[PDB]
Amino acid sequence: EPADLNDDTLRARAVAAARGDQRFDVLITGGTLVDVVTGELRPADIGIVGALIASVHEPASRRDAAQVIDAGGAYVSPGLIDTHMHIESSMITPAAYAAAVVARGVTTIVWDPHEFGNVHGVDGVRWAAKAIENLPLRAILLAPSCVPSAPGLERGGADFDAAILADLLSWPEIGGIAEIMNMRGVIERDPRMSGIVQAGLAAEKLVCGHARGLKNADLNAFMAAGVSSDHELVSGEDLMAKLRAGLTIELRGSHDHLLPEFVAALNTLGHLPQTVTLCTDDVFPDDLLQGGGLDDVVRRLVRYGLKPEWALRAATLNAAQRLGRSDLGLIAAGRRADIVVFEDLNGFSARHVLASGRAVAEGGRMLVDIPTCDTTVLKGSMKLPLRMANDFLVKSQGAKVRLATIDRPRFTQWGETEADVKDGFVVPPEGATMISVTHRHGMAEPTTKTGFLTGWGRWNGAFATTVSHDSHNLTVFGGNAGDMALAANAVIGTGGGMAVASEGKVTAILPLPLSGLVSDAPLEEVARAFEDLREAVGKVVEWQPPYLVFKACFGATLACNIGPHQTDMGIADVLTGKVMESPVIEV
Amino acid sequence: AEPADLNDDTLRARAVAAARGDQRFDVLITGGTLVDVVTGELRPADIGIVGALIASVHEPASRRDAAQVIDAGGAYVSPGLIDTHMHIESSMITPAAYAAAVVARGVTTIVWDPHEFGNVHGVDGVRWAAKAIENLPLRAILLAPSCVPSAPGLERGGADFDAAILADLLSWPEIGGIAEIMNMRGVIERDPRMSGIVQAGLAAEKLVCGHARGLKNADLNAFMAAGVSSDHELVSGEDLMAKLRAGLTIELRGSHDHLLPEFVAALNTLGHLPQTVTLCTDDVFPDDLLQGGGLDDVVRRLVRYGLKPEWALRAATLNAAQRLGRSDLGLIAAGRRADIVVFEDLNGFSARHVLASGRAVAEGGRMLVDIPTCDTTVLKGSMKLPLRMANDFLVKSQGAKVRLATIDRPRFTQWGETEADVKDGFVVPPEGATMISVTHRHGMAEPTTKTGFLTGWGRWNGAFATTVSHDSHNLTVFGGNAGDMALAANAVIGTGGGMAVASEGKVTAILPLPLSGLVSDAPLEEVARAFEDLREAVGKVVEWQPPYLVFKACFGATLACNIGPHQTDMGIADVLTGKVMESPVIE
Repeated sequence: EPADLNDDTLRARAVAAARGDQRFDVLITGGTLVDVVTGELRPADIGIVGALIASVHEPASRRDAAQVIDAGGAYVSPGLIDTHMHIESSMITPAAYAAAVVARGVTTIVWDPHEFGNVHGVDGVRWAAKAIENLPLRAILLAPSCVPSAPGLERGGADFDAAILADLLSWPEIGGIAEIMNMRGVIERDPRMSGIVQAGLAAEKLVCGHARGLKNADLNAFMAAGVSSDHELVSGEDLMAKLRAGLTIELRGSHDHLLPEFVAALNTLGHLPQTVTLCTDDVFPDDLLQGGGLDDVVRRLVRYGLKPEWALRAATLNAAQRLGRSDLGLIAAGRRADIVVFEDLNGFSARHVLASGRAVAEGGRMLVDIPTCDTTVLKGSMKLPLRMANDFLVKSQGAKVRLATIDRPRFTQWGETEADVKDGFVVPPEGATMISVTHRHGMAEPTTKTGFLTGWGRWNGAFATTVSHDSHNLTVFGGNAGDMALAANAVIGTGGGMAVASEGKVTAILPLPLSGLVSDAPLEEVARAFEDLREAVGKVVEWQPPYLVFKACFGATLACNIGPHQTDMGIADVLTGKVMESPVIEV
Repeated sequence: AEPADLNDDTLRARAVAAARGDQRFDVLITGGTLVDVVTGELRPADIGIVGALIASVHEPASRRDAAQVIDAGGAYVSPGLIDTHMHIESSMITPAAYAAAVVARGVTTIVWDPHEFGNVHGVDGVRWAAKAIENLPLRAILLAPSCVPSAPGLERGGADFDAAILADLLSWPEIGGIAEIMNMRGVIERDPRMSGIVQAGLAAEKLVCGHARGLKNADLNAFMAAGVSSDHELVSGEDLMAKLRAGLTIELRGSHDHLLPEFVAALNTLGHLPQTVTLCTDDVFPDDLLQGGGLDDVVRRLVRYGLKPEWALRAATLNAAQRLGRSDLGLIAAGRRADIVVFEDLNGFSARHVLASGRAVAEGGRMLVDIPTCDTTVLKGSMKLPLRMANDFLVKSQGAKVRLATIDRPRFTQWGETEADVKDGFVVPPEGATMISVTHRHGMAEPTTKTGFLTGWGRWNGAFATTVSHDSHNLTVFGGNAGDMALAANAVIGTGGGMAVASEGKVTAILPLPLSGLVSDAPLEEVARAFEDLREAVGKVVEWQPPYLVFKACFGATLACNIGPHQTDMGIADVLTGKVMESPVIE
């Protein structure tokens, strides 16, 4: 691919199909074409031989077709492309995923398996490759680039030097390096990071970034190193700045509140610049079920009053140019017949979807079997015996200890405070919540590491997840050692996942037996389960939007971010590069 | 080694540094208004460049850190311009003298199909194309001249390229793909010869450029389904709309000046420049290269005629870069090659400074550095025929009175009948219409002159002889009477190729073309003057009735791969009847 499209046989036979002197394998008819090059909606019908579009021509002018798919009252588009995302974040396998979003119009995704990668390494990324080999969803693989996100600070499943990075880049299946989020390292020229981005160029394959906070000059260096995109937009000014920086924009949907501002900013610019594409980054099982994938970003951008001709453009043709795939992202003679037909340019219901000329969805369900894949090597990713009440307390000598706190949810900062010491352990000091983080991949001593957050409300019980970007070790929160080993041990025995405990009971489990990240169950189940666990947890702690919400519990052991975070190692500050082994400062 | 030559680790390191603020730039560009090709804004920024990389684009005055400073005060800064299609050969000079002319103007990259040397010398001439460009300051990406000759079996040029040969050219790392494929009926029919040629193109994973002169609805479809993705021949504004809508990359051209007003109107009527639009010269006579001259002039005219400059330059740079797969070009962003032209204003796109890979090559209109000329040995002596005569231009015949038909009409073509009081053995040349006579002069066929009788040409008080004639460039002479025809023929024959006008028994002008008969070796000063003075001489033998009967038309009237009749080195030749008339006689 696109070698498949070049076969002499089909080439010949589509040409003559175009010419008039054969008939097409399919004709799509009676539709209004979203012409994404000119931004007109204009009537046209489409004839297709094999995986090639043979002709876009005058409506009704042709009726010679082995099958006829009909689009009157509706709108024809190329199938949407998703420039950055991760399947893991929805807690399902690639197959369920494909079923979900191929039915919605999305024919190509660009997937950084950075999560499976962290948990299993290349083996992780190998499986990604095998799992997507035959879906009706094109998946372009990207090499996980920072495993682990902060070497020396934390220990996940895996470690990726430039060698391995070079190796992954040699795969046909891989189109580039996934988001480099270790950006001090790229900018300040670290031997690992510079080594990997060298590999990216030596391969002449994409080099994609994460650029949260990078401004003015830091940015010119990220760019200067080789990295060429971003999705971490925060404001209109943020969008404008990095457009003007020359970056491919991966305009994402995971923060609904900034779409209006992105939208205002394109509409005031006047035109949508050809370097803007659409992505999902992370999308949870209930939003995937209710909202959708990629198509949701089309949908909302239009709801926030972007012209639909622009949303689609950026979801198809733009997305094409970037991947260097001249066969995708536009409906035109000689291109792939990756097509969606929409009931209108509001709700974007997919009345029809085709991949490579074969109709694979209709009405919103699949028409085709999705090869499963053997989830085995994905199981048993809990490699640690159950915990005690005592794995959550901090042994410490004195009568009274001075204690380094991890003040602030997200915007993290070093704090401190006195505390008492009964009996061998330190007493949780009023207004503190625990963070226990336990290495669970067997790469390391299974030793529980506690820390005290402040700024987290008060914990009436606990929440263990095993999804904790990016090392994903067993990560627990709570107001007390009891409720806490409840939640830990429920996650451990189902083999990974999440559990809310409280007042000596477990109140919800979303079991997640593959890697501690995804689940075999169908998307309805998983969504249902997720909803219920957010319910559960909403009830063990009163949140305070924005910031001290629930999505933060998945984000706190994320070593490469600025500031203290509790890791599987200690408390990590990635400026220094030091591991703070214990919270006790003295006495 | 482009663009691996950006990717070198020692350099990348260095640029990142400078960017950071830890090291100094090789060159700074300060004071300027950046013409932001992505956003489309004009906005103050100063630029820093290390080696060949743009390493920073940053807030004005923020840095003075540089080895050399390039002043952009009161001036606009634009990425170096790019020509998606042209033919050094129609400028009658050498790849050095052309790099001379357009590098002083802001053109940093051209895309040259050398099929004109391709027809006078086969591989041999492409080889030369390639030795000629090697150290130009101007980046020249060649294409496989795709159709020599342009209509196999109806004419005979100096070479014969088959699928075997194409495929050889497509491996040379100097070539980015297939030249204009003007053999259109050949593609759409699935002629084996054409057909294996487009194939050899797709299998190369490289551009496949067309010349879709005339194609519509279904016929277009088929040219594109075969895999041909781009085009310059556009004949109306409405043509433009449809080649637009059919998804072709547009190689918009500045050689059919009358149309530009139509093209501008269309694209103003759409509201935004589509991203498949780019900009090309196709062919530029050496007088317009000097007054104009080059791709800068395309920018210049469109904008003079109502294209926002922003689009004008969007198209000359970033669009072109995306067509070429070259994301190290066409954009002033950190991370990409520092090819930049600094324009005085955006009306008369005065090149105050031109930068090729890091290096400065021109200041106000003149070359800063030596252009290594190439050795012209292989192109010399290519008039393989003996002098003509009076006779050579006359037709024989049995009969006293005679029937006869004829290329009624200039540019696009038809037949007709009349008499020729055939006198003293020969036809006696009948009134209404100038004789054409074409003589194979490459040595691959007997050098028999083959005469025609064109029509509604004008009256011809003598002769034009030319050896630039597309595409076989044989010796073509349109002539009001035999003695002058010979006279002109013998003039350009002796000079080893060229052009010459002749009246009333005298030669009145002669533009010598010793190198391939196409291009001369003098400085372009003489060459354009010789060319004006030539235009001057001819419009004394005949009163052009423009347009349709311009001077340009003296070179097109042999070009077999277009419909209508056509005298050629073997007679009057239809593409359709796929046949070819021995003499133009009848009764």
